[PDB]
Amino acid sequence: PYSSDTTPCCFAYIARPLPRAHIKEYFYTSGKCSNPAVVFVTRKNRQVCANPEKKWVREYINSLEMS
Amino acid sequence: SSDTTPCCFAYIARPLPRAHIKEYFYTSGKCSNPAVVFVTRKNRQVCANPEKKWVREYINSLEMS
Ligand SMILES: O=C(O)C1=C[C@H](O)[C@@H](OS(=O)(=O)O)[C@H](O[C@H]2[C@H](O)[C@@H](NS(=O)(=O)O)[C@@H](O)O[C@@H]2CO)O1
Repeated sequence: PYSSDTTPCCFAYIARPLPRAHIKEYFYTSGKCSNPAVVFVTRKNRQVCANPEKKWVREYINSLEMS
Repeated sequence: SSDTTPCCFAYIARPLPRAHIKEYFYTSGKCSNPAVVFVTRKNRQVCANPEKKWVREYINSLEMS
């Protein structure tokens, strides 16, 4: 069983690092999705898909978990 | 694009009340499961199976405007 409401998934990854200071939150997309992914929420409240295997992505996450 | 896309992994079991649905759309073909999304006046996005009869009827209804 699972939510019958839509769930966000990512089908593309932002090619380069987003400005760290423009990011306030992050979350991993559901494991139900075909692609693993990190979604960064910017201070303008935009949601950007990123590759969790990328070094900058992991560092941003580590940083965010400290703030 | 690197923006998120809504996908469906389960279909609502029973027919939603027709009265509170304002529109509908089909989830992206990129999603693994085919699906119709009914958007309620409270903006909930409910997943439904396109093959279901009530689903097709609701769609036809929304198409007749
Ligand atoms: O973040 C949440 O509070 C959250 C609530 C809902 O239970 C789920 O939202 S969803 O139906 O839109 O996906 C989701 O819960 C879980 C996911 O189910 C997990 N994915 S799974 O494939 O292992 O099931 C994963 O993404 O973690 C979240 C939060 O614990 O999100």
